[PDB]
Amino acid sequence: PLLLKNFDRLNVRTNHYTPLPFGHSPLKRPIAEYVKAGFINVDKPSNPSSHEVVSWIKRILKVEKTGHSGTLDPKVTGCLIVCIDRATRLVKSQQNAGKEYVAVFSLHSAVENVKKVTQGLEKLRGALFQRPPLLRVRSVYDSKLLDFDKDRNIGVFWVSCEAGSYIRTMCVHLGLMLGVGGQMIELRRVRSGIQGEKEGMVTMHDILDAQWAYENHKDESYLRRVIKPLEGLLVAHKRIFIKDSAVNAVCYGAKVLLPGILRYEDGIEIDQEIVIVTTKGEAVALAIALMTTSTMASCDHGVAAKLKRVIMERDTYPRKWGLGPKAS
Amino acid sequence: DTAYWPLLLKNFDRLNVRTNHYTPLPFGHSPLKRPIAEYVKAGFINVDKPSNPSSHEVVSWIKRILKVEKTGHSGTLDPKVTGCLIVCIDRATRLVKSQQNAGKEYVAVFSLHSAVENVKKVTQGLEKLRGALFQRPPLRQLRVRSVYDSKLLDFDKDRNIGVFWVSCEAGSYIRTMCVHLGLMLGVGGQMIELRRVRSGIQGEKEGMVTMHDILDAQWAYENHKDESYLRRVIKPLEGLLVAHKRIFIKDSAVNAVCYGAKVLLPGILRYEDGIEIDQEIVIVTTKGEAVALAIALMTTSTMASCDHGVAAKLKRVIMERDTYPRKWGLGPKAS
Amino acid sequence: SYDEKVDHCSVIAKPMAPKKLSKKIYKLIKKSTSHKNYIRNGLKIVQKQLRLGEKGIVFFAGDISPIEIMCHLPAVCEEKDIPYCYTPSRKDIGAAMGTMRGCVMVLVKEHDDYKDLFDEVRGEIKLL
Amino acid sequence: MYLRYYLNENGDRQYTLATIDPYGKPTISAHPARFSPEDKYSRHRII
Amino acid sequence: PPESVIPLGHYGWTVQDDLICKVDIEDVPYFNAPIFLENKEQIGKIDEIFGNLRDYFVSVKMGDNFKANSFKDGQQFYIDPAKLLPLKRFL
Amino acid sequence: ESVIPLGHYGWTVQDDLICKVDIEDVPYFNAPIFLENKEQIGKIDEIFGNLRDYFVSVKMGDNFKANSFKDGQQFYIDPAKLLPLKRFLP
Amino acid sequence: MYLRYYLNENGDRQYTLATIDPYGKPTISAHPARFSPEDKYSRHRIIIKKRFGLLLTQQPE
RNA sequence: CCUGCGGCGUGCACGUCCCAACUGGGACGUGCACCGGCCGCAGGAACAGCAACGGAGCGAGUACUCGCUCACACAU
Repeated sequence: PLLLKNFDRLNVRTNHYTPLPFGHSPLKRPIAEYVKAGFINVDKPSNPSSHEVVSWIKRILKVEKTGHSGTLDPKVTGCLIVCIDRATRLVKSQQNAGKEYVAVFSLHSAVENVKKVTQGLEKLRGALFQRPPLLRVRSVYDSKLLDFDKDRNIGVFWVSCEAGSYIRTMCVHLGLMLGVGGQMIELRRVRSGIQGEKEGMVTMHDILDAQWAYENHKDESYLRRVIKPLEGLLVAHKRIFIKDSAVNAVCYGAKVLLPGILRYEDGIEIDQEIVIVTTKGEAVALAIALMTTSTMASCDHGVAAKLKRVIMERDTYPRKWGLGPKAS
Repeated sequence: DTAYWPLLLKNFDRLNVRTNHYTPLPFGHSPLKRPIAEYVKAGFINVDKPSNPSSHEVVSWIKRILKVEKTGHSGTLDPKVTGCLIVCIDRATRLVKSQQNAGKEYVAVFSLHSAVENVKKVTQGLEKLRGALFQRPPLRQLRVRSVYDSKLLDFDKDRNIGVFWVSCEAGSYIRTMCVHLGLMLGVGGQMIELRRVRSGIQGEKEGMVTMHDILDAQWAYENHKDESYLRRVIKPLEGLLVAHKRIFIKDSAVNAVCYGAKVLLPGILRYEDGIEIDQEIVIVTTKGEAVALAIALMTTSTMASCDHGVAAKLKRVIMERDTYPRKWGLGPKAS
Repeated sequence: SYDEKVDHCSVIAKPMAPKKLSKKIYKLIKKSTSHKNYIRNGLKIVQKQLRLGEKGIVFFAGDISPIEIMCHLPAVCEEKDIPYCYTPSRKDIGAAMGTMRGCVMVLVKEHDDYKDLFDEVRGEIKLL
Repeated sequence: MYLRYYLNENGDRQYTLATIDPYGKPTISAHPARFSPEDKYSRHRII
Repeated sequence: PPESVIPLGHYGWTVQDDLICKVDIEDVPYFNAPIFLENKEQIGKIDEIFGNLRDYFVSVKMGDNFKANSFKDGQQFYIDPAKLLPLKRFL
Repeated sequence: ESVIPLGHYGWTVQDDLICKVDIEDVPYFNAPIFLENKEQIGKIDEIFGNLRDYFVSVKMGDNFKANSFKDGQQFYIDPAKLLPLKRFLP
Repeated sequence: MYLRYYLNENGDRQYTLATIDPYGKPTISAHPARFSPEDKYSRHRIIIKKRFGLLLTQQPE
């Protein structure tokens, strides 16, 4: 569940560890720490901007800090990840997340067949030049003309694109290529990273109702449905499980060292962003791998990974470094 | 469970473990996760040879397409013969010689001048040409080459034309085999077509790609700056050494081996059981990179029961020099 | 029959003509054969004419293998705005071109003799 | 508005501009309701 | 005014009051960069650069007594050699 | 000068006279063959077959016909135009 | 050309001279397409190949 | 002593024409490939070290710098 799924499928380096009574499961945290270590998959309304739709959430939830992982235009709806407090540490890591939009385009003139539009979308694929709207290279992985109305000359196409892509510029370029011109009259982000419309999307009314139910009834069911743990944003990251005695060292800036790895996952390459996970499923930190999986299966000591961004707070687990077999 | 790990890490857990103590270095990449420049420079292509051109033309065309300094090939297919053709790219070119002795499976079409009694006659004639046969090059130092198996896959009597599949040793000329089969049947015969169906451990199902595939992959990498096509086309050179016994070496001994140092016992992490003296083995890093090809001078039992002595003697250094830092001479005994 | 014959074709055999359109195409090729320079037959000639800039309707054979010999030409026709469509078999194209030998694909130009049919077929394809 | 949708057997969004889906049922709009912070109808909506 | 000129590329098609030119030189032109003829005759200014990183197009907004039907197939267009960047820079 | 027994007649594939070999030495290319009476009947055209049990096809002159020889006909070859078998062995 | 083949259940090539396989489908030519080094149809080949899900990048493994 | 590197008129493809398949023929132009031993250069002469003195968490300025705090951790 979240980050222990298929843990037996991972390579086991050792089972022997001394469990500690500290820490909480990612999904069983108290209500005061669930919100601080959570993110919301907001269905952005049409008019308000993203920084004002995030200020609304901050004011609503009475949280000290709140961020988001991609700016949606004032007139653009779709997925919006709002990280709450302790989750904001992940915002930077979320900038490169692949996006998926569904755009509506109106053409100034008419085309002979839907095949013309399909071919035009076909040639607007791969790495493409984009200029921010009123020169960079950004990749369109896929596209698909979902619908087209000739009388209205307005069509719907779903596009998989890289973070930072301007769908306004892409629609303008689709107009230019087809010899008739065109521009975008509507946009809606349908997936943001590993999160989409099916993956627990909540309206702003839903957040308001949850916070209200919490205040006037002390019921945390709705708020837990609305807010998800940050571990759900790193499910696509490769994992390196460390023992309960090594978590705090990582939390203080120590590099991940081989003697403390309880389990590691196949497919770890040097200079690869990984997630340090405790034995309960919490996310200790994001690290950069300095050893391939084979180099870890074949060594007894060293630095398995260096830190990139510590997620867990200090003193969550007790200080237990310096009490090893040697202690010399 | 390392039975599914790529290339030279297969059954890595089943290998005998000499030691677990060393300091890995951050230099190098996994064979499959290399940069594109190094991936191309240390790669090979299993090419469905087009019918018309010669093997040297195919190699030069690949050179021009991929813009690589050097490229070579193991077995030469006549101009009109299609099939498997392993082409090395700039650093697997050192493994061209080791691929020259690889086994070869062909499928050949033959025509007999005059009709034969029945199909069983052709079957017996083929069953008479399976051994250390006698072969003279076509249009002259008569050689002896082996034909392990052979089978008459099809025979159309109306046209007197048959198709047979032959497994044979490198250098064998199947045109000579067809003329000899014609002589054997009592009517004479010749070869019409030929198609190499396997070159070593590489065959038709083992990721064979066409020249159009290479050209398209190059275009996708040079226009869309995409690498997946070129990575499906080119494969790491370690795929050519998957049948070799493996000796894993510490990262402190890699540069020494590149400079010419013999593979010494104090720097061996793991080895594959069954290594005999004067056997071709592959010295590999813990990342899966084949540092070199060596000739063993120690048995598996000797390698388990010894503390010093030269484990292997260099035959071909594959890894580029200065890829790893110089760490020879800082140990206790070395000083 | 026809459904089986269309079944044998390759997966890239699209757009495909139905049976009635197939008879219409065979009629068009047979009528166009009377004019030497107004019908182009073979892979090389068709490709060269497309390169130069010649126009018309291009008729492919969907039962070909390997597909890499012609898979690119549909895109060239698309690029130059030349209608094209596959047909069930190459033997049928040969039989329609007055040559028992098959032709992988063919290119039909416009002539005043058979303009109506040649533009009915064009319209029929454009509605597919 | 312009973007509408319906759902298939797997509950996946199929985007169309048509007011009637292939199965005859009306298509649901793809955009959420407009939000106003000064909304005092939480209890009524919950009820 | 143009001390020197080099061939920017060839002609593409027309989209309303714009002239798409298919760029052959790898160098990526500047924004608002005047496009000249063979005889150093500016004909328009750059508006949009679009397409992939090695086969791309550029639209020009003919302004001074220039129109789209004026030009014809196979025509070539020039640009000031000082108004370019290397393709690598953007990439 | 002298001759030694090469083997016995097998079949004839057109002009080519196929001779089975009973000796353990492999002859040369175009090496002349001669009958009992040291009469030249042709030159070696092809060498084929398994390493030990093998055959040689010989091209004859207008001086002879392949069918001219009956089953069991024995052939003679020069002992000075043979190679050691150990040479061609690995 | 002469050589042709059909694919069995296991996925292996079964070589034959016949035009029609035992299953009634045509037999695929054994030989690859001819190659011209000056081939300017790579783009035109990837659009169609991708369009029909046959490109190598689209296959599994 | 070891290693690495170098030397010791046919076909193919393309373009254009004549004729009589996913073709074989010709002519005219382009490119592309071919018809074990010795020597020279360079690198190293290698028994394979290194179980922490540069990381983390905050605030400010223009990926870098400037300050504070925490530890400087091989995980029994």
